[PDB]
Amino acid sequence: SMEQVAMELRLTELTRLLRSVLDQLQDKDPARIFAQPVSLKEVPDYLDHIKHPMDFATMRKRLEAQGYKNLHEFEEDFDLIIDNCMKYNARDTVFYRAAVRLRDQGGVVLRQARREVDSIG
Repeated sequence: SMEQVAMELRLTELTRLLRSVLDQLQDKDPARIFAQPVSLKEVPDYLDHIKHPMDFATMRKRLEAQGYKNLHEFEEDFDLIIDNCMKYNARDTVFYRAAVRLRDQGGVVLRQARREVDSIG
């Protein structure tokens, strides 16, 4: 149908906007602490601690499959990255501190993305 096509074009454009958002967020992680999944070879007990692991590579896979239907879903995954890290790692660690900086700096990027998604429909 023409409606299904139009909806597919909206999803495509959301995907384009979320791809730029993801690039901007990932630049706020220059140390690449959140780039890839925590290694279960190197942290074998991780899943006993963290029930829903997340990282930027895993978000990028979901994004490129047009697996984000709205900004709320994408934000949920970004928040898991931060929140997982702040639970697993202690306050006095490079890891925890990197999450706080990513959260603080990402907030700005996400505040305008919300307006761009409401604005462009």
